[PDB]
Parts: sequence; structure tokens; C-alpha cells
Amino acid sequence: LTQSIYNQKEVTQVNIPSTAGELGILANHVPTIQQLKPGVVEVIETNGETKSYFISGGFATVQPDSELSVNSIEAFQAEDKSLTAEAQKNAQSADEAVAAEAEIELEVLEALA
Amino acid sequence: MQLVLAGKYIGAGLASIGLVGAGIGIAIVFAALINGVSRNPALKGQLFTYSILGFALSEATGLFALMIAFLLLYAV
Amino acid sequence: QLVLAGKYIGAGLASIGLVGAGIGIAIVFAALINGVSRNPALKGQLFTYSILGFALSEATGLFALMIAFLLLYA
Amino acid sequence: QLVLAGKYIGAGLASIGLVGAGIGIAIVFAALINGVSRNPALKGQLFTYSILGFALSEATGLFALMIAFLLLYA
Amino acid sequence: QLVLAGKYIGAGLASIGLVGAGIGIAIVFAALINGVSRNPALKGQLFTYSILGFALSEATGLFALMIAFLLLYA
Amino acid sequence: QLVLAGKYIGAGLASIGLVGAGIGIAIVFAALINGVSRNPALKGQLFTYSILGFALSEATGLFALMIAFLLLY
Amino acid sequence: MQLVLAGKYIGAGLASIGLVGAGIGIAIVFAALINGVSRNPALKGQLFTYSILGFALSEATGLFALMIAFLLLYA
Amino acid sequence: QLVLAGKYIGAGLASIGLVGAGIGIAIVFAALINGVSRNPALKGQLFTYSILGFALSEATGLFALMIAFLLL
Amino acid sequence: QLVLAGKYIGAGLASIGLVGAGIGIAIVFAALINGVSRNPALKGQLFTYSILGFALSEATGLFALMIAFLLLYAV
Amino acid sequence: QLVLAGKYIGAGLASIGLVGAGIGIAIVFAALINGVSRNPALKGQLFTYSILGFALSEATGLFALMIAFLLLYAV
Amino acid sequence: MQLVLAGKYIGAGLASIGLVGAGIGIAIVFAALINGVSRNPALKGQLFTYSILGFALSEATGLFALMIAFLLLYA
Amino acid sequence: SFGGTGKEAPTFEEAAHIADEILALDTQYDDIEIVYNKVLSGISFEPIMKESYSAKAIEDAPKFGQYELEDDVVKNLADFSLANTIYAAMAEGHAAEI
Repeated sequence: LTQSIYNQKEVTQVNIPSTAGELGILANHVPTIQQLKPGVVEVIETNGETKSYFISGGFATVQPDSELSVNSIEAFQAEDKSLTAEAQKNAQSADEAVAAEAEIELEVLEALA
Repeated sequence: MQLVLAGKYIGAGLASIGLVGAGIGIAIVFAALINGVSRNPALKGQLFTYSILGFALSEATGLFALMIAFLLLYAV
Repeated sequence: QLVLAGKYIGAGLASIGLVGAGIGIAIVFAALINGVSRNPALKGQLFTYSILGFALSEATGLFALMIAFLLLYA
Repeated sequence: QLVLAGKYIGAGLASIGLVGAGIGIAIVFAALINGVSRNPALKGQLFTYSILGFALSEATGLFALMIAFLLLYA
Repeated sequence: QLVLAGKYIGAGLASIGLVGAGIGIAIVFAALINGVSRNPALKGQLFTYSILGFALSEATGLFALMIAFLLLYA
Repeated sequence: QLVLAGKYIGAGLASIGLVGAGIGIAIVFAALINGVSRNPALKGQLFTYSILGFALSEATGLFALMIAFLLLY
Repeated sequence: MQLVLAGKYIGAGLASIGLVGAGIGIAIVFAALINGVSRNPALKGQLFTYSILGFALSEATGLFALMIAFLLLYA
Repeated sequence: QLVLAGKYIGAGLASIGLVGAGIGIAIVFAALINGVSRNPALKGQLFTYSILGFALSEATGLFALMIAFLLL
Repeated sequence: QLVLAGKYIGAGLASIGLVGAGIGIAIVFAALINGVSRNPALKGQLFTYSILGFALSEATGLFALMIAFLLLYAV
Repeated sequence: QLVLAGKYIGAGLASIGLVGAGIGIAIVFAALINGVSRNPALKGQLFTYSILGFALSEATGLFALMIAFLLLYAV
Repeated sequence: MQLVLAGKYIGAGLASIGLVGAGIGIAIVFAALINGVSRNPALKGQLFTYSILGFALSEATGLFALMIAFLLLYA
Repeated sequence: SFGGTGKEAPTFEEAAHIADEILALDTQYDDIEIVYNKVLSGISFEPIMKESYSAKAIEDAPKFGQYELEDDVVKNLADFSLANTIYAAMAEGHAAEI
């Protein structure tokens, strides 16, 4: 990604917001892979240390190695909007030129946290 | 009226076989409620008011079957 | 008695035809919950198809309940 | 007396042939929800097939309900 | 009279043999809806197999409706 | 009398076996339509394989239809 | 009075056929629970409150078919 | 009379055992297409297993038909 | 004689309710095998849930066995 | 005579228990094709587990054929 | 007494229908076994023990319908 | 063929502006191979030919059954990997240039 955060050393606990619904991959999980949707992502170290990230797309390749892989475009902490309110209204109102650009930019703001 | 009472009791037990549709039914509703929330959890408060809707509609069907069964015992 | 036996046995066998409406409404609401959970933006349109799917499934059971009411009171 | 009994026994027994029309219409509209929730652009097309799906499904159940009426009259 | 009592009870039990047509025709437009949903450009082919498939399941429903009419007027 | 009445009741019970054939013939296209949709380049084989699918299910439905007719005539 | 009591014991056996819907019912609820926790273990404490509400309403239908058989036995 | 009538009622009751062959044999054909559609290279193998799944499920239907014709 | 026959016929009709337990227990364990497969990290939790769910589906078949045992041994 | 009639009726009612075998055999083979199509490298293994489930379901299918054979010729 | 003995054999054939739940039940266990052993072909020793545990309690519901069937023939 | 690629360090937005154009012309090839330059210790460049699997090839795999995609789109797996091979080729070949 534009940033690189996680090594592949130790098994950890992570949740994923998939297109088949928000799931959870722990330990020797089945190589279940499908595209993720722009939403919140919860990551927790051992003993319950609270962390968080964000995802704007990509898959989550899993192999019987007890280690999860995740790729996206955005990967920052949650701590890191009047212009978006106009960009949201400007997306709601689109003419005959392909609207598709309008709807997609609002599905990433559905998290809003 | 010996055959009358005997008919009131066999048909009443046959009127309880219609409770299978409600027994399987309510399960299928809550099956999708679990298998739907387990996917997208943010739709919890939404699908829960819709799992409580299909339940009362399927439970009322078994109520119709239980109505006939309770009518043959105490009425006509 | 033999006249009254057919009114009671058959009317109890009439609610056995209510299994389809009991499972039916569920399958509609099941795919409804299973479908809206996958695409929440289509919920309003799927509801007009779920209410329609439940009413027609209930109607087949109301036909069985109607025969049960007749034998006793007709 | 014995004939009139059998008319009403099979009257409620013919209403059991409505289970298939109960679960049936559901499966049509359940697949409609399970099919539309995946592809929204195919609503008006599959909606004409969902009507054709439930109509042929309930018409069968009406044939079983038809016998129940034929047993009551003649 | 004992003979006629068996013509009208068995006719009510012969209509339940059509339940499979109520669920079977549902599976047509359940697979058809689920078939068009997987690929919209296959509506011309799969719909011909749906009309063919539903006609095969409905053909067995007439057989249960045939014996029931052979037990009423034949 | 009772022989004639039982020969009519058993015929009405033999037609219940058409539900299995009514569902047996059904489930066949549930994979045909859903199999061609996933891969249209196999319609030539999936159709031939689905011909014997309902044929064997029709045979089980033509056996109960045979018994009921043996009790009618 | 020998036939009235005989029909009392026949319908009570037919009233226990309604327990099939509760047997398959409770299974379907816990089937979604096991298949729901396996996909999303984070919703364990949430679906567990729906798995209780699920089978309790499905078993209640079987308690009605069980209620009739006892009314045909001792009443 | 009572013997002959019980033979005719019991014969129609023994034909209900063919319902299990209906749903049964159909699943073997349904899983077949569902299994070949996902992998067309496994046609020659699973076709020899679909016949096995039908003949053993059809032989049970002959036993249900045998009892029906032992009463007739 | 007429009562004793109604006790025996209905006793076999009361064993029809065991079908709901046969298909029921299967679906629970089928969800267990399918659930443990998709995530073998919760076998200690899915076993605690499968047994807790199985003990409720066998109860319905137990009631159908109870009435079947009650009929032939009740007055 | 009235016993012989009940022996004939009960024989046809005992063959209804073969439905669980007819549907049952298929559901096992439904996973046999499913298991091979999802992973063709498990044909020699899962085929032994597909006949295993077939035989256990067919073993209980003999009982519905055994009881029906006891009513027409054994007694 | 012929009516009692007839109803004894009638209920004996109606009690064998309860084996259907075990016939389909044992199948669904292998329907998920071969499925799960093929979906995640890495754990056979774990899921195989739950497949025997499931079919045993599923066949036990059929043995109860077999128990009643024997009590309605020689008791 | 577009010019104006290497004015600075290439970004991801310019990869989708050329990768989708490969899919915009025609589908055609199922044997797409990318040619870039490997770099080790910055001593010299390396002439090789890397390969990018295609949808038909991706699905036709002898040992693919270990994955359990929920019957979703397998076509986007190639376009996501192809547009990321280019970004992996416009970075190691951008180091053999320096």
C-alpha cells in the first residue's frame, strides 16, 4: 500500500468488512477470499490491545499458513466535512453524463467514523 | 353420540399436525436473521423488526390450526 | 353421529394444509432478511415483493382454513 | 348418511393439497428477493416471471381446492 | 352407500398428490430467476427450459387430478 | 361393496406418490438452469444429462399411477 | 364408552406428529448460529441472544401439539 | 371382503414409498450438474458415481413397489 | 378390546414424532461440521453450542417417545 | 381375517419408512460430487466415506423392509 | 381379540415410519462431512469423530422407533 | 501507447489509467506477460519476462480447490493483480533507471 504497517510474524485477531458481510478471520481459517467494502476495520493485538484501520477496497488472501494478508489503498489510524456535505449533495444531483462516479464516493463515507 | 366424541378427538389431534408449518417456519425466519446479521451486523436494528414481522405472520397460521384443535374439544 | 363425524374429522384434517402457509411466509421473510442483509439499498423495493409474496402464500392456507370453518357451521 | 360423511372427510383432505401452493408461491418470491437483491437492474423483467411463477404454482393448489368444492356439491 | 363413501374420501386424498406441482413449479421460476440473475444475456435459452421444465412437473399434477375425476364421475 | 370402496381409497392413496415425482422432475432443472447460467458452454451436455434426470423420476411416478389404475379397473 | 376412550388414545398419537416441526425447527435456529459464529465470531454475544429467542418460539409450537395430546389422555 | 379390501388399501399405501425415490434420484442429478458446471473436466468420473447414486436409490423403490404387488 | 387397539395404533403414530429429532440432530451436527470446517479455531466453542442445541432437538423426540410409552401404560 | 387385513394394511404402512433411505442415499452422494468438484485430489478418500454414509442409511432402510416382511409371511 | 391383534400390527407398521428421520438424518451428517473434509482438506481426524457422534444420536432416534415397533409385535 | 509516464515517482492513479485501457481495447489474450527490469544492489539492470495470469488460466488451476471464494466474481481477481503488476513493474524498473 501507500503505507506499510504489518509484518507476517505472529498470528493476531482481525475483522474484515467483506462484500458477503463483515466477517472474522482467526488462526487456521479457511482460505475464504472475496472483495471487501469501504468500512471500518478492527484490529486487536494480544491481551486485548485496541487498534483500528480503514479500507477502501481490495481482497484478503488467505493460505493454510495461519497468517492473514490484506491489501488496500488507504491504511491509516481512525484518528487520522462541510466540503463532503456539498460533494454528497453534488453526487445526489447528476445529469445524463455517467452518474456512477457520484454514488460510489458516498459509499466510502457510510462509515463516517 | 359415541362416534361424535370419538370424531371430536381424532380430528383434534389431526388439527395439531398443522403446527409443523409454524414450527419449521419461525426457525427459517430466525435462521436468516442470524445468517443475515452474522454477515452485515450494522443491519441489526433493521432486520430485527422484520424477523419479528414474519414470525407473527407464521405463528398466526399455527394459531389457526390450534384454533380448530381447541374448538373440537370444548365446542360443537 | 356418522353425519357429525365427517364434520369433525375432515375439519381437523383441513389445518394440515396450513403447513405450506406456515413454512411459506417464512421462506419469503427468510430470503427477505437474507437478501436485504446483502444489499440494504434495495430494501424498500424488496418489501413490496415480500408483502406480496406472503399474502399469496397465506391465501393458499386461508383456503384450507375456509373449508375447516364450513364443515362445522354449514 | 355414510355418503355425506365421506364428502366432508375428503373436503378437508383436499385442503391438504394447498401446502404445495403455500411453500410454492414463497419459493418464487423468495428467489425473487434472492435474485433481485443481487442484481437490481433485473426487477421489471423477473417481476413478470415471479407473477408467472406464483400463478402456475397457486393454480395447481386451486385445482386441489376445486375438488374440495366438487366434493361438497356433487 | 359404502362404495360412495370411498369415492369422496379417496378423491380428497388424491388431490394431495398434486402438492409436488405447487412446489415443483416454484422451483422452475426459482432456478429461472436464479438463472437469469447469474447471467442476464441467457434469458432466451433458459426461459425455454423453464417452460419445458414446468410442463413436465405440471404433467404429473394432472395425473393426480385425473384419478380424482375418475373417482367422481367415472 | 367394501371391496369396491377399498379399491377406490387405495387408488386415491397411490396418487400421493406423484408428489415425489412432482418434486423429482422439479429438482432436475434447478441444476440445469443454474448450471447453464454459471457456464453456458456446457449446455449441450447438461441438457442430455437432464433428460434422463426427469425420465427416471417420471418412471417412479408412472409406477404409482399404474397401481391406482389397477385399483380403478 | 369404549370407542370414545379409544378415539382419545388415537388422536393423542396423532397430536404428537406436530412435534416434528419443533424438532427440525430448533435445529435450523442453531444451524444458523453455528454457521453464523463460524463466519463472524465477533457477533457471538449478539447472535446468542437471538438463538435463544429463535428456538423458544419454535419449540412453543411443539408445546401446543403436546398440550392437546395430554387433553386427549387425561381429559 | 375385509381381506381383499385391505389388499387394495395397503397397495396404495405401499406406493407412497416411491416419494423418497423422487426427491432422492433428483438430488443425484442436481448435484451432478452442479458438480460438472463448476469443473467440466470431471465429467467421466462423476458420471460413473451418479449412476451408482441412482441405482442404489432406485432399488429401494423396487422394494417399496414389491410390497405393493405382494398385496395385489 | 376396542380401547387396547387404540392404545397400540396411536403408539405407532406417536413414534412418527421421532422424525423431527432424526433430521434435527443432523442439521445441528451438519452445521457443526460445516462450521468447524470454515473456522477450526472455535471447536471448543462450537462443541459447547452444538451440544446445547442438540439437547433441545432431542427433547422433542423424547416427548413423542413419552406419549408413545404413555399410551400403552395409562389406565 | 380382521388380523389378516391389519397384516396387509400395516405392511403397506411399513414401506413408507423407505422414504428416508431414498432421499438419504442421494444427500450423501450430493456431497460426494460436491467433495470431488471442490477438490478432485480427494476421490480415493471421500468415496469410502460416501459409501460409508450410504451403507449406514441403507442399513436402517432394511428395517422398514424387515417389519413389512414380518407382517405378510412371518406371522 | 382379533381387533387388538390387528391394531397391534397396524401400529407396528405406523411405528416404522419414524425411521425416516434417521434415514435422512445420517445422510445430512455425511453431506457436511464430505463437504467439510473437502472444503478445508486439512483436518479429517477432528470432523470424522463428530460425524460418528452425529449419526449415532441420529440413528438412536430410529432405534427408539425400532424399540416401539418391537413392543407392538411381541408385547 | 501514452507518453508522459516518468516525470516523477509514478503513483497508483496512473496505473488504472493504462491498465483499464488494456481491457478497453479488446479482451483477446489469455497469456499476458509483463517485461520489466530487476535490480539488485544497484549494480546493473536485469532483462527478464514476468507473467501475469489470466481469468481463464486463473480458474483452470490443478490445485485451486483449497480456496473457498463464495461464488463471487473471479474476473476481478485478474484485473486487481494485473493493475498491481504494472505498479510493481513501474517501481522496480523505476529503480533500475536510477
